[PDB]
Amino acid sequence: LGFLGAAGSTMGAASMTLTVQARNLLSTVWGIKQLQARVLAVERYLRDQQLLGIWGCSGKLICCTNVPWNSSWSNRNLSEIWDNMTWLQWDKEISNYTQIIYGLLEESQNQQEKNEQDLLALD
Amino acid sequence: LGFLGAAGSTMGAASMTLTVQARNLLSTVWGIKQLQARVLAVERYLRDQQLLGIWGCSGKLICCTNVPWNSSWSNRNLSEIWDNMTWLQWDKEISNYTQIIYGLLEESQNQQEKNEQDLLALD
Amino acid sequence: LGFLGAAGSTMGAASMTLTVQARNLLSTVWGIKQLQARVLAVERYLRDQQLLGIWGCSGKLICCTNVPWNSSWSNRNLSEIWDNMTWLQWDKEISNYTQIIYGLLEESQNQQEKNEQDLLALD
Amino acid sequence: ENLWVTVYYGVPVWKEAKTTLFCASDARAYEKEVHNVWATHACVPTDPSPQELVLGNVTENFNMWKNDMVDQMHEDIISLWDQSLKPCVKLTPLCVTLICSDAGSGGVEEMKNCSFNTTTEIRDKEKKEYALFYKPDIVPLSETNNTSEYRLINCNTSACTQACPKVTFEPIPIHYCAPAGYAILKCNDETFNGTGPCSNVSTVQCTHGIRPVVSTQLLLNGSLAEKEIVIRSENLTNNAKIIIVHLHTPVEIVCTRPNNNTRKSVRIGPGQTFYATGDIIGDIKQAHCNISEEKWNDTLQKVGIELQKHFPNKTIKYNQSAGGDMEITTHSFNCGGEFFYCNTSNLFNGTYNGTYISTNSSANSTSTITLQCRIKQIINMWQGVGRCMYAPPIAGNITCRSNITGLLLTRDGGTNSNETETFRPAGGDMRDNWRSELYKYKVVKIEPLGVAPTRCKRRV
Amino acid sequence: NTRKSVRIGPGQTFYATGDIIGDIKQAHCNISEEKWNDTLQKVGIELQKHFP
Amino acid sequence: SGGVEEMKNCSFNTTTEIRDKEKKEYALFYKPDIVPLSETNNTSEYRLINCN
Ligand SMILES: *[C@@H]1O[C@H](CO)[C@@H](O[C@@H]2O[C@H](CO)[C@@H](O[C@@H]3O[C@H](CO[C@H]4O[C@H](CO)[C@@H](O)[C@H](O)[C@@H]4O)[C@@H](O)[C@H](O[C@H]4O[C@H](CO)[C@@H](O)[C@H](O)[C@@H]4O)[C@@H]3O)[C@H](O)[C@H]2NC(C)=O)[C@H](O)[C@H]1NC(C)=O
Ligand SMILES: *[C@@H]1O[C@H](CO)[C@@H](O[C@@H]2O[C@H](CO)[C@@H](O)[C@H](O)[C@H]2NC(C)=O)[C@H](O)[C@H]1NC(C)=O
Ligand SMILES: *[C@@H]1O[C@H](CO)[C@@H](O[C@@H]2O[C@H](CO)[C@@H](O)[C@H](O)[C@H]2NC(C)=O)[C@H](O)[C@H]1NC(C)=O
Ligand SMILES: *[C@@H]1O[C@H](CO)[C@@H](O[C@@H]2O[C@H](CO)[C@@H](O)[C@H](O)[C@H]2NC(C)=O)[C@H](O)[C@H]1NC(C)=O
Ligand SMILES: *[C@@H]1O[C@H](CO)[C@@H](O)[C@H](O)[C@H]1NC(C)=O
Ligand SMILES: *[C@@H]1O[C@H](CO)[C@@H](O)[C@H](O)[C@H]1NC(C)=O
Ligand SMILES: *[C@@H]1O[C@H](CO)[C@@H](O)[C@H](O)[C@H]1NC(C)=O
Ligand SMILES: *[C@@H]1O[C@H](CO)[C@@H](O)[C@H](O)[C@H]1NC(C)=O
Ligand SMILES: *[C@@H]1O[C@H](CO)[C@@H](O)[C@H](O)[C@H]1NC(C)=O
Ligand SMILES: *[C@@H]1O[C@H](CO)[C@@H](O)[C@H](O)[C@H]1NC(C)=O
Ligand SMILES: *[C@@H]1O[C@H](CO)[C@@H](O)[C@H](O)[C@H]1NC(C)=O
Ligand SMILES: *[C@@H]1O[C@H](CO)[C@@H](O)[C@H](O)[C@H]1NC(C)=O
Ligand SMILES: *[C@@H]1O[C@H](CO)[C@@H](O)[C@H](O)[C@H]1NC(C)=O
Ligand SMILES: *[C@@H]1O[C@H](CO)[C@@H](O)[C@H](O)[C@H]1NC(C)=O
Repeated sequence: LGFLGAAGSTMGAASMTLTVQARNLLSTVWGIKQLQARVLAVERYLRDQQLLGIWGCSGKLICCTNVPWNSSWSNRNLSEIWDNMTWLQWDKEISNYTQIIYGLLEESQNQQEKNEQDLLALD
Repeated sequence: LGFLGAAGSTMGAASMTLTVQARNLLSTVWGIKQLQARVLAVERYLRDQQLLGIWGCSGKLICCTNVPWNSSWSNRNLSEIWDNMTWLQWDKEISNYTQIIYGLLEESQNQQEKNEQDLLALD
Repeated sequence: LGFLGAAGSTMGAASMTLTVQARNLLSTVWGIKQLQARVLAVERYLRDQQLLGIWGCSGKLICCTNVPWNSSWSNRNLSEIWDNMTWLQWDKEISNYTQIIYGLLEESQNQQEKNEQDLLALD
Repeated sequence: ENLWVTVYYGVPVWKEAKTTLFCASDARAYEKEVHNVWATHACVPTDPSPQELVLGNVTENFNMWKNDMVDQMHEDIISLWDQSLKPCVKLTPLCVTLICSDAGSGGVEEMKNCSFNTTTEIRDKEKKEYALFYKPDIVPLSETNNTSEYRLINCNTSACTQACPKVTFEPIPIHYCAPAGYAILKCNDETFNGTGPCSNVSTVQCTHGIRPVVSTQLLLNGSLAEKEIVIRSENLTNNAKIIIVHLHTPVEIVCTRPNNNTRKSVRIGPGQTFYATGDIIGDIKQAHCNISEEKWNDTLQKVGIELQKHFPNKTIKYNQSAGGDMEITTHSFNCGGEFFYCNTSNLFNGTYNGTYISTNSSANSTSTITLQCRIKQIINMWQGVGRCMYAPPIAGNITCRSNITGLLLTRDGGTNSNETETFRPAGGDMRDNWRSELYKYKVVKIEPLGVAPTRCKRRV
Repeated sequence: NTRKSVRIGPGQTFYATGDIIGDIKQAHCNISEEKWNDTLQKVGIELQKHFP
Repeated sequence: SGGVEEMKNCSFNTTTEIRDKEKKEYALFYKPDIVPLSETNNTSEYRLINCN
């Protein structure tokens, strides 16, 4: 199994197949197009890894955080979200507020790590 | 806060805007300059991540090490240097004194890694 | 020491010089040749870092795993390897048996990954 | 009971986007010492195992009249054509007044002799040379009825560039691949009318082999259909949109020629030598194309029985192309480096009124359709931005035992109280060929980061 | 008048001036007087800050 | 028309689309574009200013 193996399946079934999806990220006139495509592939991989590495989730497929979830973003219960939707529509009504999600996660990571530095310097 | 949102603030105020400043290190006559700019931005960010990962601090915004601070570099206390001067003056003071700090960090990291290797091979 | 400072030296001095040999992996018609060399250099380093990242050794210069070492690959004593050899003929000895090593490391990290995955949601 | 944000790496979501694309040739074209006008060495070799994955329960919207891969293919082929003529002989000294007579004794009614003068190794002296030029390449500049003076046709607009006589125009297949971080959605529905939803979407990195053949009407070598004859069109209400007919079974076609002597090497400067047609040995016959009768008849009858779905209570007719110059109204292709332009009145002479007429005669296979047709040498394709090519001739006889796949029709402007809507053939822009090959594919961008609320909370 | 089109070489076109219709008049450029004068005087009063 | 005083007529011969034949054409070039070729005292063998 390779890319997008549960692209139309339910949301809860997608969590058990994440190990096989994020695998292939690096593997005249037809030289310049190849060079531009290679450069944008490197840029895409580095952007995704850097954005995963800011908020303390480097090298992990599933990462839990410590920011509360506001009810003004979804206003829907957990059961129908995790057993009814595909990822496509859920991305469609989160894409209006993903920037606020990213900013809150970044600030929560910085506060947590400053608390860790103060706790380590207490000793 | 913007890209350089705290450039004249103190150390205690500028240590909280790290996460909204590190986010923006990656994001025909005039169709080759853009390509050169893409490649040099990628090289700069990868050089920074290379320099951070060598002394064992990958994916950390603030890094606590075990290198003792020689007094000849600063000759100053801590409260006034964290609540009085900005990052630019302190960088201008320490800009002569950086390569020996980087070498000390590299030596201490390799010593710590060999010590941890010996301790884990003892078991 | 300098670049390639202990290439002919024994195994004991080779572990004290890993932190300097990772420095130099980064540092018209000829313009496209220069961009081709630069992009292949950055891509080779990025594939190397990703390959370190697959089997759970990202950032660390010396990484211990739990793959059992089959004796048919080497058939040599431990102190014979680490006190009477340089890296070169060791590489010529092991280089036939590299893909089995890489696959075993990858599957061991996959095993530890699903252990972490079903340990996170069992408390 | 509380909700916390959790990031996920590996979320399968898509965005519609455009990106630059690869070229993936095979190893079999990698070994030849000649370089064709496309690329063999420049394209990356492909793995001999196409990784195809089918999605579970997705339904995706598709369009093909607003696509980006078609425009990228068009720009790639235009740039390859304009790049494979840079280190070639520029025939700017071939603009002299030509003195032409009949083609020796026993005139051939195809060629003129057209002897000119040219510059030798000294700039001062001139020498008399003779050639053989085809009739469409020769235009009588005149102020009176002086029939002894003629000139070449491309010394009026631009260009005058000769093709390099070591490249080939053979259409080897090229694959398109998306870069890493992208994918291609491919629709496997057999009854795909061109636009709308599809329910068997598969995700593919590298597309199947595309042969970049050039043809105005009457599509040559290509991928067949799956089940039946399929009609593709943009609206089927106005008559300005070219309707593409895709066939299920192929019809054999051959096109041959009488003899020529050889390339006659004529030198026009320092190291610049062009190869015009020399003598002709043997007799003179007409170049032609041959198609089997009954295969063409029941193929057009199958197009008739399937084409009546959009026009239920009307009969359909065919006639010739609706006028213009010879370069548009005629079936044009290339074989072995020689460019054929052919009159297609004998193929589109018929009608269907709703009564299927089956045929059962195994001894009636001798009947064939012939097409009496001509050959140019000065080429002005892509209706502009072409860099007008002079294809050098080929010595021996040439045979083009081809295959046929599709038809490019159009509808005549109808009249009131009509039940006899006619369909003509038309050529036009060259986007229709690669649009009729790339109907399946759509390029798409994956976004592997997602956020979701759950009961998990990070430890402090 | 026009771009008269001379043809040179195998397909090169050179555009030149053809006839002239109407009379011949001179090509001028107009500046307002008092706006120029008081802008020049403002440059003058801002230029005496350096030279005493 | 005998009263232009800034543009000359400057008739010449030129190469047509056939490089064997030449034809007689005319223009109207501006006066600073043109310098006299001083092979004689005749003020009629003018030339373009970029030709050297
Ligand atoms: C649609 O699909 C068909 C099917 O492939 C294509 O038809 C092929 O067209 C190519 C050219 O476009 C043909 O290739 C030519 O074949 C000639 C005859 O080959 C016979 O003789 C040789 C020995 O001389 C045998 O080895 C061979 O097996 C055959 O028995 C050759 O004479 C040609 O060679 C010329 O080119 C080469 C390369 O530059 C030169 O080195 C030679 O000196 C010579 O000048 C050439 O190889 C091919 O035969 C056709 N296939 C068939 C089955 O007939 C159509 O082109 C394709 N497209 C269209 C638009 O119809
Ligand atoms: C085209 O004209 C040329 C001359 O203008 C012909 O070449 C002549 O061929 C005869 C053969 O009987 C020779 O005797 C002459 O010496 C040739 N004249 C030359 C080379 O200047 C040529 O044959 C004509 N083309 C054809 C197809 O007949
Ligand atoms: C030079 O090219 C022009 C087109 O740009 C020719 O003009 C027409 O050419 C067609 C094709 O032969 C003729 O049918 C028309 O009669 C031409 N004239 C017009 C007004 O459309 C032109 O003929 C070419 N020059 C010469 C000398 O033939
Ligand atoms: C090329 O020609 C121009 C045009 O005559 C020359 O320019 C004149 O040179 C003479 C001699 O030095 C001067 O007295 C004139 O003032 C120049 N200008 C004009 C408008 O006549 C020029 O010298 C020539 N040679 C070069 C450029 O090497
Ligand atoms: C149809 O979608 C559902 C999603 O709830 C999935 O469980 C099912 O397997 C899909 N059907 C097929 C045939 O895959
Ligand atoms: C071509 O060049 C020759 C060179 O001697 C000359 O005699 C002849 O008149 C020229 N023109 C034609 C039309 O042959
Ligand atoms: C989808 O296409 C694949 C291609 O092999 C085929 O096997 C499968 O049966 C198709 N499914 C449907 C529902 O058409
Ligand atoms: C083209 O199609 C659209 C909708 O499919 C329709 O509204 C429009 O009238 C059509 N064009 C013509 C000329 O009928
Ligand atoms: C085809 O077009 C010609 C053009 O005038 C017309 O006369 C004729 O009726 C049309 N139909 C047929 C079947 O020839
Ligand atoms: C094609 O053939 C028909 C009849 O055979 C003839 O009337 C016509 O002039 C020919 N040429 C074109 C360009 O249609
Ligand atoms: C078309 O076919 C008919 C009969 O098959 C024949 O009489 C006629 O000459 C053909 N050509 C045209 C142009 O009608
Ligand atoms: C024309 O070429 C084909 C190539 O297969 C050959 O079979 C045929 O005999 C040739 N024609 C003649 C008259 O030799
Ligand atoms: C065209 O049809 C013939 C007849 O089956 C077939 O052998 C040939 O392979 C087809 N052409 C191509 C390019 O596949
Ligand atoms: C220009 O060419 C024509 C004809 O070729 C000739 O009569 C004339 O003398 C030439 N020179 C000038 C200065 O007009």
